[PDB]
Amino acid sequence: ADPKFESKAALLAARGPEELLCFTERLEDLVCFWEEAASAGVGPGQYSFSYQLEDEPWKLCRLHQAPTARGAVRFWCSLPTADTSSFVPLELRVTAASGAPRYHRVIHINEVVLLDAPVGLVARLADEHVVLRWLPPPETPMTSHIRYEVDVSAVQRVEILEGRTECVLSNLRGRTRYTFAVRARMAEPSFGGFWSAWSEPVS
Amino acid sequence: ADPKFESKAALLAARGPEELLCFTERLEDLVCFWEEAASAGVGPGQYSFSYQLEDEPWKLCRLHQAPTARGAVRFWCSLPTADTSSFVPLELRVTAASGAPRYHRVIHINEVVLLDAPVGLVARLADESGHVVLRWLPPPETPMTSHIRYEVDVSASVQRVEILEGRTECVLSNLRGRTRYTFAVRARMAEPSFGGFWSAWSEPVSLLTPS
Amino acid sequence: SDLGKKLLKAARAGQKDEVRILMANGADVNATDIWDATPLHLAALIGHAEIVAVLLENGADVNASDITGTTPLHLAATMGHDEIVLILLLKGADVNAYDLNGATPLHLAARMGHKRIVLVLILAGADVNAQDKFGKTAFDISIDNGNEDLAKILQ
Amino acid sequence: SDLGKKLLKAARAGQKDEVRILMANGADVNATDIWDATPLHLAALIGHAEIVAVLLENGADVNASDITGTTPLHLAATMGHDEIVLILLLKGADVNAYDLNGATPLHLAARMGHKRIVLVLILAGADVNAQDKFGKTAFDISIDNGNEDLAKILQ
Ligand code: NA
Repeated sequence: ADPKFESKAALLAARGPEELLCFTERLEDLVCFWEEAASAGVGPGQYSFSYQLEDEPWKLCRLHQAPTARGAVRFWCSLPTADTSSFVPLELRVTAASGAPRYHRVIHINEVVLLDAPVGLVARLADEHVVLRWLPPPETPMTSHIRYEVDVSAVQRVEILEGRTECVLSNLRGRTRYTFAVRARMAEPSFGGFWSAWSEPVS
Repeated sequence: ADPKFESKAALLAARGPEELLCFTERLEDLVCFWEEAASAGVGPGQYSFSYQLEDEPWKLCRLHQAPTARGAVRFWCSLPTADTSSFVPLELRVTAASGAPRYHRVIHINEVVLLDAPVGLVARLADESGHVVLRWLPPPETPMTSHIRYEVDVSASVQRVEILEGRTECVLSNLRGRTRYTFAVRARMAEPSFGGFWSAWSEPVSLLTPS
Repeated sequence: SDLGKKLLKAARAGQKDEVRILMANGADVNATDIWDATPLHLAALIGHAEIVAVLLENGADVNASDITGTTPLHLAATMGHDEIVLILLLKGADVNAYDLNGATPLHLAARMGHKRIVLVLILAGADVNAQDKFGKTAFDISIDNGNEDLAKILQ
Repeated sequence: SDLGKKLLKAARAGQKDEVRILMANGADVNATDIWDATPLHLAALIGHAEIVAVLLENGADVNASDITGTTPLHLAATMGHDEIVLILLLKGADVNAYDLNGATPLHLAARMGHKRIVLVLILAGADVNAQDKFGKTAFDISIDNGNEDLAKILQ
């Protein structure tokens, strides 16, 4: 559950470097993190994560220092479930131990959903073409409201209507094995977020 | 092709008013046009259409004045086939007889393609209850079908589904039941170098679901 | 006051109509939270341009600073809100106001790679040479992030 | 010259490398076509920001006018090129230059509904009151096109 968060944290880090990034997986949790260079005297006790939700007083969240593969230092904080109410604004603040600013943001729990990668991707060739079938991401609610996207490598990327977990690829260049992968996102009305990681590729 | 150009000209005029709009149909032609209010002393001889392509000198194209259904005056010019080369930049300029500017643009023939409407739209009740299967043909006399993207519209309000390029059929997920639905599909050029605008809608068809 | 706190909550939530109601009821347009952030601080961070215009029309301090020294121009610059940067600039924001790290909105915009905000700030009168507490200029931050397009502008 | 025509042709095509090569070969950065449009005119019309920056640093006239009186700031304003408007302004473009129709870049931007560009021009020092040959101000164009957001700024 932490090796996947490791992959999830590295996923968002590529899109928004130098930012504070938050995401939820089950709509009851929230994990915020950021990445910076290692400093000699600075650890998790040199920054202060504070959040304020609804009219409850400003609460403090515990920061955790962990290294990344790219050499940077990742600081992350996991907000408790009791404070994760999905549809109200949540103010976040990261203040340096000197009093200086670092990050300040307002997010909505529902607007920052990062699902798991889909599993059990199976490709079988029926004459026409290849039909792809897969399972939804594990431990993810509201399957009927999950949008998918398939990737073909030789590249082609096809969108899948929410709810559907299978597709047929019409025209292809030849009977050679193509590499397929699928990723999932949260659809609508109020929900939104980021593309999940790719599934285990198949040929 | 001239009754269709009228419908095509009125089509694009709604999307991009107050500018000069160009489009090609078979990638060998080019027709540019714009619409403005009628002025007492102004005709096609009070404007000057000039284009420059590749390293050929600036050439003059003949303008034609024609009225529209909405009351405005449409000026259009059809570039000759010899000067319509698909993959190089084409500078366009419309200058008033006084010397004042009107339009100035750089376009690519391949990036501005307006296809015909799809034909033979058939709506069939899918064997799995609740679904509707739509089938259609590509626009007539149009090459390279594999690079044509489609889009389907459902009418009760509206619902609009995107269709991957090449595919000429789709399965509709949700239906309300005993209501009659109206379906229509339109096509445009997708990738890699080609592009343009959405064509007109196909001839609509209606289907009734059985709850 | 009770109304002052509800004005901050309404600006954070991006509720345009509620802000107008609370203003007419006599709420302090510069009501501060525990961090001394005004409702203009939160509207700039959220990126609501209508509410920013309303608060400014009712006498909000465009150069208000919080505990950290962050002005509403810093927040609009970092989050990438091009219109609110321009609106605050026309209202009379200080392009060269710095926070506790000595960073002007030109520094924060340069870190996030917001090229147009960087160009807007220079046009408004930002000091390109100005350095933060660490001694790095806006030019020095672009070189560290590999933004060659940004670095050429700050020369 | 031989190179001068190839420089205009290269700028229209958006070929950054060829522009730098032709510059090193001694091409006139202000080489004009039949309409007296420089390569900076064409890079602004295309919306290529990399080439515009190259031409400006190589001695291109930022205030060059063609037969129609159109400056490159006019072209960036009409086509909606936010970055090139800022670059040309910092290079020293005349915000209040008009073409043969008497239209300033504030007029052209307001006609196309480019709200963000309009705020940039006002900050740079555009004359909102200025009228064209028809006698219409930048505000007068917004009311005719129903852009109430645009009109309130030009009030
Ligand atoms: Na716009």
